[PDB]
Formats: sequence, structure tokens, C-alpha cells
Amino acid sequence: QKRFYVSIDKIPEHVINAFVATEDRNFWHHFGIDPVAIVRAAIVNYRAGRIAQGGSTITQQLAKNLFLTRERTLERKIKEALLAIKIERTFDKKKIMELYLNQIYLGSGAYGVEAAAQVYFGKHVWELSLDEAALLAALPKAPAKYNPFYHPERALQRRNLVLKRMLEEGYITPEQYEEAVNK
Amino acid sequence: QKRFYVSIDKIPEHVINAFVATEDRNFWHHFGIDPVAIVRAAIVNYRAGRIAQGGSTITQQLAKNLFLTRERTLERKIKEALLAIKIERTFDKKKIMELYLNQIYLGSGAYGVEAAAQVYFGKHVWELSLDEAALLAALPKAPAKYNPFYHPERALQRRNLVLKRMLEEGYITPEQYEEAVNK
Repeated sequence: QKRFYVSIDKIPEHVINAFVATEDRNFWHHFGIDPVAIVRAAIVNYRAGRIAQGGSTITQQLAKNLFLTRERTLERKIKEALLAIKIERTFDKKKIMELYLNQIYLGSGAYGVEAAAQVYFGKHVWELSLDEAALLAALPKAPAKYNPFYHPERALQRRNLVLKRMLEEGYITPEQYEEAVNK
Repeated sequence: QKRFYVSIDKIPEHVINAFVATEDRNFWHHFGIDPVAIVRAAIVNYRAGRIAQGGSTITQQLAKNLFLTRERTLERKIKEALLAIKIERTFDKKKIMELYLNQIYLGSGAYGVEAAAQVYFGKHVWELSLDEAALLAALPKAPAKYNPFYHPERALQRRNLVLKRMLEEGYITPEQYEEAVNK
């Protein structure tokens, strides 16, 4: 799971933005933990079926994956929160983004955006289109549930959802959006 | 402490080698933990005053520095060992080396080789000489004890010690060694 690595400079901005708008819209501004995100995850909590948003920042996700074992207790989330905060104090956002983007499991035995660009589109991460970038960003939350190889229904759906988030965040134009959702 | 970052490709091989020969001679071959190193640290333990070598790999050092708090308990060393092993499974050696080399505290408020190349020699890490590289590698174990700014005695000494390790590891030639130790 250390096959393809790619520096952040060789990663399309559509890809980075796709992941940010989908998983941590604030990423560039917080310190490893996102307060508002936890509260916004809490207000869209009981107001959407006592559960919805994630609250977890990209950094917490990176941390989460730095543990050998895979417990999911409370203190675990905390050890990840502390780790994420130290990580934030040690490396800059572009570096954290880079690491996260290269370690993130994206299903079908693919780790990192490069590996995924290959397994899913036979291309290099830097050859990806907006709609291709959007598809990858839709995987992190659940690679097996949204795997385009056997749940293309849910996959395509969550992909167009990523695209809407990007549009709302201003990462893409209405023109580009209409274009992508139809691919 | 996130000021100057420098990709590993812009880092002199004398620098990398200086750190490897001094802190983790096996770095490129182990899996995050170095068994032999712990045993060799143990045999040169009672045979040198019941204590000497370090046993800690570069990866354990990186891990050690990824904790917000700075405890030094037993389980702490273990959490670092597990972390180091997962890190090893996630990123390749050149990447780990890169991260470690950019986070490592080298005294005088300098973090990373770039920051140090400036604070200590007014140069960029890539402009360093063998004897300059050697000096930095001599800092990690104790920046205040070996700080060239006020312990130039101990500093110069441990610097020539790094140079000997490099020579023994074959990273430099006898010619280069004699040259450097006299700078």
C-alpha cells in the first residue's frame, strides 16, 4: 500500500478541491480540529435524524490512519485529535494534504489518488477530469458502498453530490458543474 | 516551527548520510524498529557502563515528535513503536526521511535542516559542506549540550564523531574524512 506516491504539485486542483469541499471544507483555515464543523455536524444532527455530518477534519483522518490497530473508541478519537493538532503544528497544510491524499484508501485495493486514478480510470492522477476527480472524493467515506465497480448507482450519485459541494464552495463554475454531472 | 520546508531531492546526500550513520545506520533496511540495534545497544550497554547506544530508529524519532504532550513513559515508547511501524507501512523511506529531516529540532530555535543551515551557517541546506552536514547530524541527540554557539568544544568533537561514523559506513572517503575533521 506504498506503491504510487505523487507530490502535491502533480495533483490537479480539481482533485484537491473535490476532497476539501467533500470532507473538510475548512481544511485550509482550521488547526486540526474544526469546532464549527462539529457544531454544524451537530445542528444537522437532530434536525436530520439525530445524525448526519461528520465533523472530522482531513487531519483527523490522516491521524486516524496512522494507528496500527483500528479501534474506534472515544479516547481513540481524542488521541487522533491531539495527534492532528501536533501534526498541524509541525507541517503545513499543503504537506498534510499531500500525505493524506497519498495514504487515503479509495477502494479496490487502491491507496492514494495516484493508485486510484489507475485502478478506476487507467490514467495518472494528473490526467483526471473534474468528474473523475469528483468520483474519487466520493469514495473516502465508504469505498465498498460507493465502489463504481459494483455500486455504480450509489457511486454516480455521490459523485454528483461531490460536484455540487464543489460548486457551492465556488471551486467550479455552473457551466462546469452541468457538464460534469452529465458525464 | 513550520517555517522552512525542503523536499528530499533538494537535500545533500552528505546530510542524509550524516544523519543515517549517526542516528539509524540501518534506516533503509528495517521496518520502523531495529532489533539488532536494540541488542547492539544492549551489548554495548553493560560492556560500556550499563548504558550507551540508543536503539531508536529515525522513524521512532519521527513518531516520538508526533505527540502533542511529551511524556517519556514505557507505553509511550511503545505507542511510538507501533506508530513508527504503521508509518513504515504507509510511506516509503525517502518520504519518512524527508518528514523527519524537516521536523527534527536542531537547537537555537531551528526546526529542520533548512532552518538549521540558516541559523548555523547562513546557507541553504543544499549549500552545505560535508563538515557542515556532519555538525547538524551531531545535534539531534542533544541540541543544548552540543550547540556550537556556546559549547563549540563538545560540538566540534561530536561533529568529528559523526564524520567517523560516515567514514565507517562508507559514506565518505578517508581523504574527505581527514579534510572535514580539520575544518
